[PDB]
Amino acid sequence: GRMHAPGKGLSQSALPYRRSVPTWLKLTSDDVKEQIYKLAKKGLTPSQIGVILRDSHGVAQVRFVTGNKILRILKSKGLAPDLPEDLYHLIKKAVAVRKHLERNRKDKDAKFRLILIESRIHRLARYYKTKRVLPPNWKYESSTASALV
Amino acid sequence: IVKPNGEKPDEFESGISQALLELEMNSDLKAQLRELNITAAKEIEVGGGRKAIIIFVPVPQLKSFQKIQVRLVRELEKKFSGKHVVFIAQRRILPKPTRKSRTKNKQKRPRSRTLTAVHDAILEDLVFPSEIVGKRIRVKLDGSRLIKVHLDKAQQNNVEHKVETFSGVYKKLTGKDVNFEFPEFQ
Amino acid sequence: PLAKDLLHPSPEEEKRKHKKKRLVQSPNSYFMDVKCPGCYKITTVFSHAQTVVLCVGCSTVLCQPTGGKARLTEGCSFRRKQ
Amino acid sequence: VRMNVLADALKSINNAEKRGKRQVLIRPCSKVIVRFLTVMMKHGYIGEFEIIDDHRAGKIVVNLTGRLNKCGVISPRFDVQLKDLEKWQNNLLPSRQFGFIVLTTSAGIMDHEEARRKHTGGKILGFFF
Amino acid sequence: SGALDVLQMKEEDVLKFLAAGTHLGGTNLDFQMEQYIYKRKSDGIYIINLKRTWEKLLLAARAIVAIENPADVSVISSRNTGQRAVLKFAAATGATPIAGRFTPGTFTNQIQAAFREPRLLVVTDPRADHQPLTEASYVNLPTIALCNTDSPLRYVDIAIPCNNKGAHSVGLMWWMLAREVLRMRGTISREHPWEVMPDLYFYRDPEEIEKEE
Amino acid sequence: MQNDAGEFVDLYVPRKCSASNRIIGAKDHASIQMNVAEVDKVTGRFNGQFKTYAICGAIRRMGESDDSILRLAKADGIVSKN
RNA sequence: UAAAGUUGCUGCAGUUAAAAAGCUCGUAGUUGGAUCUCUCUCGGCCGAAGCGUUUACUUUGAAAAAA
Repeated sequence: GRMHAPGKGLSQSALPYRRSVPTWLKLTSDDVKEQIYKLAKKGLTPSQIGVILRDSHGVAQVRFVTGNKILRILKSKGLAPDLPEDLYHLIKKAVAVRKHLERNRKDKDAKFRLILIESRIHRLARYYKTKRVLPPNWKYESSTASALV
Repeated sequence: IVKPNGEKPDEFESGISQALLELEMNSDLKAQLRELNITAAKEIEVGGGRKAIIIFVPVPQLKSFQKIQVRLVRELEKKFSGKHVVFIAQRRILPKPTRKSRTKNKQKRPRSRTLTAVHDAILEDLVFPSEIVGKRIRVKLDGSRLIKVHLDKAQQNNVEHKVETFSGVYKKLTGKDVNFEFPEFQ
Repeated sequence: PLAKDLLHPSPEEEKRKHKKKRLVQSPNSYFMDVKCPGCYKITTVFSHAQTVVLCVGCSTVLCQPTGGKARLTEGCSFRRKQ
Repeated sequence: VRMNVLADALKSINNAEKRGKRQVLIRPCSKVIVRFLTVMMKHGYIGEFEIIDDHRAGKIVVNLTGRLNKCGVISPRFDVQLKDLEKWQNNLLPSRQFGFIVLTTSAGIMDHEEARRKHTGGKILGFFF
Repeated sequence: SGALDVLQMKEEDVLKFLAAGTHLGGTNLDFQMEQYIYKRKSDGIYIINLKRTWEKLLLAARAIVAIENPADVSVISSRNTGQRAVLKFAAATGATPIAGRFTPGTFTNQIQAAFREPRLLVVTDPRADHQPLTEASYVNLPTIALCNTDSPLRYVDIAIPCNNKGAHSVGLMWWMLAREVLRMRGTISREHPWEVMPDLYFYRDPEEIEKEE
Repeated sequence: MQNDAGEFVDLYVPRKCSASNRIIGAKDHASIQMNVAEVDKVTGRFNGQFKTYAICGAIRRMGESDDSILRLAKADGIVSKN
């Protein structure tokens, strides 16, 4: 079930059994890598890059075409953000909640949701620090949550 | 013109290379076999009066070979009468590291060089045009396993004869019984 | 029941089931080539697209994102592949 | 969450056997699950089974002969010694005439009788009778 | 049937099935009877696969024939629709009929008036003949039932998928079961049509009789 | 059922359910022993021989006795394939 | 002390008999999904050589007062 909710949903992607590049896909691995570089230059996260490649250009899974993952490709060339996408989005949501709570001190549900979001941020930060993706001194602070981004 | 991996060319290996050296010129792929180099070639009996020929291609060129192998194979089967020709890559299996070891490999064994990954890649190269759409392993009462492979339904009647040689080649290379079928459901 | 053959289910039963609950899971989605009167080149559209795919050859949208399958535009012919 | 997938497999087999079904779908598959099933099959308790390969973690369809009274797991996997093996088969097996305790030892996964023959203790996985 | 051509289902049987409405089930489907239907119509009526009906009818005929003493087979019908069809059947095959109310204790109370010990049990409707079906679970009594799409299959060993609602269908099913039992036994032949007409087994409400005279 | 000398010491050998291969107890009064008459190949008449199926009371209670007998007959050549 | 499966690791109980915290987060703690098959010691079977990749486990072998 959900980490911070009582729900238990089954929604997710179902990858096909085949791992081969599709028949319709004529793009070479280098072509897809250049497309990924251009999309990242446009200012998109790996999730958005994969979504756009799947929707318009058409790739079942870029890992099957290029042999690498989107974040791995971006790091290989070097375009990845300092902090990972999920952690950045969690911090952005926390900043938005705190900004709302400044003018909505009566909102006792936003405070509860902010506690949940901060807990998720702390768990993710601990995991990423374990994997050396974050500095061992990296810390999430309310005074610096927006100030760092 | 071959570059044998074992440093020991054979008569049939040299013969296969000579047939390739020909194709290269009198053909439609002068712009192909040029670098498309092989490393070894074996001829094994698959059962009954038929046999088969397995061409061992180096890994980094396989894709290039796979671009034209279907065109190449069709000619070699012509050049060798009733003998099927199969391209599999020279994938090497590093032994599983043990606590009792030697200076076998100081670094971590890559997953591509494990036995299971190499065997699966061998099974995938054994059937290049037809794809693997499903795999099953039936563990029989005697503890003996049997691999059943589902192939593409569109290439059914063109490769159904290639059965009984794919199984033979797989049993020669990996030592596992395998069957190939084409289920009704896509 | 009590003797249902789980190794070889019918294709109708497999399609009826949830995509993740099948014997071997497969997506319900697909890719299509769409022909537009205002263009001629092939553009591949995912059936469940989340972005507004645009026609390169004109100023018309190709499909609109929906909760599920994308809403293909009128006059553009979609052909599913594979 | 899901821990010790062998417990899930054995519980699924036990439940399907109690209901009188002829086949059971075990998922996920695992090396320990397959070894336990092989040990159970060599004694005629479970019969044939087939591993469905999906590219993430296989499933197993197990044909069921109605010879199984109970297949269970022992959690945590206590490290049992040979001298302490007998006590275990007093606690888990119906009689001394039938029923097996499955151990995982340095020589592989096998029943208590084969562990005694090979002169090796190990860690108790489960039992079936 | 056993895939024998001699025991295969003939044209006239199919025509009688279609005339009587035997292929038409109800709007509800029991999950135990799902293997006997073919498709659900646009109006929600389930079509009963007539081939499966023939196979189950022949299996029931074999089960009845195996009972050496013909009287040891007991045929029950509490609904009026199957009363006369039962009474004819018992006369045609030698079975013992219970048409009307089944008094509880018939099978399990040794000290009783109509205490019988049948070796086989045949009923018209498991929903309407639930008392003999439940009682057969006390005396090791195997059961044969004429089951609709929504008929429960508890204590039913041979379920014959048929329309057991309409009088024409019930009468035809009982008549065909009697005919097949006779043909299997040896009496009457399968080469010439049976002299007994299916309408003999049909239930006739008093309104139709008052119309006839 | 046999001692070291190989003598059968059991009072009797109980029937096993034809479907579940489970022992039918001495007091399972809901269990049945169906006899299905065999039929000549050319005349379709009773040969005098039959085939017997023992069904336990639990399977009868669950309503799966009909499918059980049908499966046994199908696998036994009495009910035609499909 | 056993009886006491009335201290329950084996092996109890928690709807109504005694009992699940009002609810959620959260640290230590506990538990954590598939997956990897130039060592053989000197005179063309003969003394030397150790992070031989640590562990747990398990099976040997020594060393373990008598009463």
